[PDB]
Amino acid sequence: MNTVPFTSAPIEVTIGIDQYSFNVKENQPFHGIKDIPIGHVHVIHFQHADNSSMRYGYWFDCRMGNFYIQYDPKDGLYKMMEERDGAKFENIVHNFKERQMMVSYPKIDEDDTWYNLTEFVQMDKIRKIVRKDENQFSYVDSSMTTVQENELSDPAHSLNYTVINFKSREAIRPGHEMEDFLDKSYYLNTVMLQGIFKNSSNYFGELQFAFLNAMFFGNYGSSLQWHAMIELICSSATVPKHMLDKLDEILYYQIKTLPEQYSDILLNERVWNICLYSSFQKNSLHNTEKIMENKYPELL
Amino acid sequence: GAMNSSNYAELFNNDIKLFVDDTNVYRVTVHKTFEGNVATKAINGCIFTLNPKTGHLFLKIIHTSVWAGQKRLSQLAKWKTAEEVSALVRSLPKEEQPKQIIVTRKAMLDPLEVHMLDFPNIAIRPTELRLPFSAAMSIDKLSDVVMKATEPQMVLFNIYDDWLDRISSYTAFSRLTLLLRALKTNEESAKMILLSDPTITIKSYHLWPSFTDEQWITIESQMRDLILTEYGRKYNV
Ligand SMILES: Cc1cccc(N2CCCNCC2)n1
Repeated sequence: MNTVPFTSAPIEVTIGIDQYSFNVKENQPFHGIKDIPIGHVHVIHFQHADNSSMRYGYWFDCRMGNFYIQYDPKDGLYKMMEERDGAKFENIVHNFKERQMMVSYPKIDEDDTWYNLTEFVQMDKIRKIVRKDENQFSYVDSSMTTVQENELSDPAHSLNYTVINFKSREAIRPGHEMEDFLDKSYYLNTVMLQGIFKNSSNYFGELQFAFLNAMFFGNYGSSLQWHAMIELICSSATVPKHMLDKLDEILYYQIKTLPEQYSDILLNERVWNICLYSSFQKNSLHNTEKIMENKYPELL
Repeated sequence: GAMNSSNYAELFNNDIKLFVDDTNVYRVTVHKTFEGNVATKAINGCIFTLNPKTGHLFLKIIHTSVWAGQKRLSQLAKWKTAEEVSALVRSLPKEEQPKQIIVTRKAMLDPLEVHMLDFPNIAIRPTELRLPFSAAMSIDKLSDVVMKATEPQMVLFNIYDDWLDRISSYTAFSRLTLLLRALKTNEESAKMILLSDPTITIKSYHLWPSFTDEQWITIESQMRDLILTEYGRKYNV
């Protein structure tokens, strides 16, 4: 188990760790988060008590270094940093763990939620979507736009998700115009899976990363990306059986984890009714369909 | 965006544009089978592609052989339309390619858009207008060339005959749509009107009678009456 220590907490903020969050009062004696499970990526995220505008946060993996949060009063935000001096970090953290100034990553043991939402998410791929290569962790917030959103403005602060566009030459082979548009199996399997993503795991990892950035930050283009990658699969007549099975698991937990009060902005009526009821894979997402119909029958 | 009564004059500017209508692409007669079931038998069709500014009509003829062995034909018909429109564009010299194409039915937007991906500078637009181009198979010579066709065929027409020598495209278009609206609401009457006077003939190279200016005015008023009436006869007013 690992630790993300803090210099202090000078402004009042709600801190998120993965699917967990707690309130910290201005200048409360808070020095960080402990017992973080190794083996997973994580996101530690922030909503200031004053300005609910701009959720922000950092994707990180504790195997890739020692990582602390120090509030920056010039830029006004909680900043993730790396401590290269391991000895210094092990000592400072033991100090705070002794004074018991840290909250415990509050994982229940029956609970595989985080793993199920992050199964295929790897830090190395996040860092290619979120280009800032001097840091081993990745900053995301609510207002960051996507590489596809900029075609339609700052490229350094973008989410470089894989561009999916159903009415594009990439997606549509000359001569199979109707065939490839009604049945995107060509686009899914050859263009994307074989060509761009290489395997289903990288594809699923991007899809999962995109949901989580949608959910935790309300990043709108990330939800666009999440719905697009579902739809590509659902609109393809030919999908490896194992991908269909895994996607049903993947989405099932995403829908399970979604805040009930956020479904109206984060869930696209069209894509879901199409996926669950019109598409080739309308019969292939049993767990996803069962939870969607019992939790959100309104949308459908 | 959508074409409607407010941007109506844009049809007649100097940007090349074509209307596409697909309502007559897939045509069936519905009949009873010997066992007492129903089957469709397809008949030849056409795509009605039309430059409203010049009156040039690119009547692509859709021979029933194209539906042989195909499923979901109403859907294929929209992709077949889009295939043919696109081949038409590709065959025109650049300086003749439309800058826009306006489809009279919104279902044609995505099929055409996909087929036109090679022409990103060509806007594919819907319209809010309820235009009557379906009635184009009520024009006898058009109906004729379609029914006689034995293979796919493109036939070129000027749907305005020689009107533009004397009237503007705006006015040509309004006359044409008044004729087609009449043909659509009550074909028998509309046709009786156009040919009542056997001395007013259709030149072999035209589709409509050679009326004088004063005879067109009379005709146009009779088509108007027809349309108002058939609206009363329909809604009892
Ligand atoms: C809370 C934490 C843990 C470990 C190191 C670290 N720091 C901050 C102290 C000043 N800069 C050196 C690095 N900060």
